[PDB]
Amino acid sequence: YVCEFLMKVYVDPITYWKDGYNILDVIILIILTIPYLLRKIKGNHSAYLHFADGIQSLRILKLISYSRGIRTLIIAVGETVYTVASVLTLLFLLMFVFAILGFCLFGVTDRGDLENWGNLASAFFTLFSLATVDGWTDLQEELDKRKFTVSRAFTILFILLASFIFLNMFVGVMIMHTEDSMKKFERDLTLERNLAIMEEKQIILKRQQEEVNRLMNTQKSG
Amino acid sequence: PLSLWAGWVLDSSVFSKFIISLIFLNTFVLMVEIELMESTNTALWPVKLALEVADWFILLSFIVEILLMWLASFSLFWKDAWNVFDFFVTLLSLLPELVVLLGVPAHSVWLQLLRVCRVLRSLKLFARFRQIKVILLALVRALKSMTFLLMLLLIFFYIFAVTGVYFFREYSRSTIEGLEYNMFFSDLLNSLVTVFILFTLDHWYAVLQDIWKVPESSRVFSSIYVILWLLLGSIIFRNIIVAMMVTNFQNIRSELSEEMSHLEVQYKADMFKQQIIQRRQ
Amino acid sequence: LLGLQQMILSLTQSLGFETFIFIVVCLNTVILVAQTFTELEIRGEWYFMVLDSIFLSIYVLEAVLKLIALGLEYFYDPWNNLDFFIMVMAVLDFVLLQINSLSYSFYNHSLFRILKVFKSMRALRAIRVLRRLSILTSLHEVAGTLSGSLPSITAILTLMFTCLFLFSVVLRALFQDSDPKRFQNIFTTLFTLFTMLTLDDWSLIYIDNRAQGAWYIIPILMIYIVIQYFIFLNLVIAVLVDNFQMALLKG
Amino acid sequence: IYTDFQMDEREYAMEVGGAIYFAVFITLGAFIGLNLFVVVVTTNLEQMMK
Repeated sequence: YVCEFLMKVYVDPITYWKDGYNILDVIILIILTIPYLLRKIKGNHSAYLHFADGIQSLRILKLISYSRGIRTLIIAVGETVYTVASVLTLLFLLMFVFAILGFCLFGVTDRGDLENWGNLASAFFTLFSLATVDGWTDLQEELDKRKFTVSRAFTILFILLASFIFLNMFVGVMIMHTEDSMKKFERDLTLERNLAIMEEKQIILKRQQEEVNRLMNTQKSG
Repeated sequence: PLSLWAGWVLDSSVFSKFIISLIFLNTFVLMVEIELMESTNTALWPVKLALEVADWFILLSFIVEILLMWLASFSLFWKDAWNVFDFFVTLLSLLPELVVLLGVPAHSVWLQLLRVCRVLRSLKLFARFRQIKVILLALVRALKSMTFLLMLLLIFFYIFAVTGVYFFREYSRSTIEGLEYNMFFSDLLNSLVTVFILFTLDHWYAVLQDIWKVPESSRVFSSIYVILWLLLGSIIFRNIIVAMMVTNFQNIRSELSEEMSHLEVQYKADMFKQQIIQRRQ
Repeated sequence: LLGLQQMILSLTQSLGFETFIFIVVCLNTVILVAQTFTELEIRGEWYFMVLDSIFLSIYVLEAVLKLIALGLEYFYDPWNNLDFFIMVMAVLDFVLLQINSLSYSFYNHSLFRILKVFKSMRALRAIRVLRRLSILTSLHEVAGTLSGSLPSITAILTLMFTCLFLFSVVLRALFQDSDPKRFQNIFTTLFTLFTMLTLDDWSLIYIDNRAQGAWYIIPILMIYIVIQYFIFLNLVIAVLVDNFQMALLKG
Repeated sequence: IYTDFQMDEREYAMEVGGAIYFAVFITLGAFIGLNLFVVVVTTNLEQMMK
């Protein structure tokens, strides 16, 4: 790996600063080399071990950095990064809105419901659970006993907004982004095949014209 | 005779009706016998043994069926299409008679696997409809198109599972007496099982609350890692597979559209050439 | 009562059917949605089955008027066939209540629940015969485009049924003498297969099977779960997406 | 809920009937709802793509 970074320490980093896969692999090399340099021979102040299998998995990711077919699939799906970032930001804003709403509805009163709509991190995790399908039943049994009858209505409104909107907008966005990405690629491939076909036909026509002209010239000179 | 007899018995509708009737009679009878093998109904005991020996008779019918299959190309049929899979399944279904005649099945019998295999062949050799056939062709051509997505799925599974083995290493390897999900993160195969569970996204809230019994180390790396893994893997792979199958349907219909388009322009050209022929006469 | 009576029946059927059927079935659904309402039946239980029986009498009047009506063509409407079965079972339960005496169990028996869901089906037919006016065209078009791809979804659900039956058979075969108290019979086996198909505590199945001595059943179950889940849901999703998509490509 | 209505008459009772009616209704309605959601999403998104 040190030898590979020595190959990638060339002037080619003028192309390893704007590209796709290339910045990914050199940054992977950096975040590989630094930690085990401070882990295998550590001698330092640090807490504990949580990045041995992680570092080896980054090395496995560097293994999978090959296979140009996966590179073409990555190219075909890499224009959805902005879209998934935008939907992730929308999810984060909605999560923040209902985070402050849940804290002010069940955590501010301080008559129970602690570490569910109480502390901010646990509140965020419970909202992420409730925006999915998991854990809604037990949370519902937990919240209805805190003298809040409208809490059930608020939670079912939150589910029917967040879960459906997030899941179905995501699947539709990716379905048609992938469809429109592959449509132009297939059309370009068929255009290239058609261009090759007409070039071959033109070559055949030129060869036939040359043969006819040669036969006519030999008939005239004969 | 021989191959001519196979052609005649496949041509005759009475033989086909008899064999399909026997097939669905066997499938209906098969589940009944496992319900009761006791003295609850003494009068129904010999007739239930008669139903089981009718199943043995259907195995004899499979024997004479492969006898009819010998009337076919014989040695050439040993390497063929899914018909050779049907032949192998019928051999595996005639095996239990041999393993109860000489094997004394007080052991790992595995008759259940061969039974469900012959039911699988029976549920597929049921004169499948064309509506089933077109969707089966679409499914097999789609999984033919599924060339690199499953590889990326298994490699993301591999890297994230082998990463998450030693991330909640303080969970299974914890001396807390009261815990019930400790075996989830214990072994590497158990890690594969639990990250597949996270991929299916069932009781992730209950799982995380059961990992909340770990001493809370300010949740700075581990909880965000598992949450990001489950959400990213689930949504990305679900979206990518529904997108690929939608694109498969799109290109199937596009090929259909171009094909009746070509058929229509061919028909129009044929009509024009028919008018030309009529004028030339 | 020949063809002349049939033509008179057609004209007066138009007029009287419209007026009387609409008003009495509106009142029938009013009293029936007042009936279910499992708080107001205690504010009642003496004015509820009285009006229920009165409007069941009106419904067997509808059946009688349809019986003397055009006849064979009346049986050519599947909704009318459903109404005929509804009225057959309604006169059956009415004479069962009328004769009394009897020798079987009563006083809110299971047969009483059978008659109650029969009354629910009658309420559904009342609801379906009040929507002759203004179903609204937008949801008409939405449901018509929804019902376009019927053979595809029927084939997919048939494949689901075959796969679920095969998985239930192989699991019950592999669950013999393996604490089968949850799935001791065919109904419980198919219901547990439904639970695995619907993401309901199959991780709980894994954790309470780890407490047992069998471990390879967890790989068998999970590979079956993932293949059937992915294949079936993706097939249905894509099929309905394209089903509305060619309608999207039109006007 | 499945354990809530469990053990009606411990073999079939209405433990079969109500459960199977409600379960097939649930699975049909859930599939129909999830489909109709994603298809309305892609239908209105095709308006964006135009």
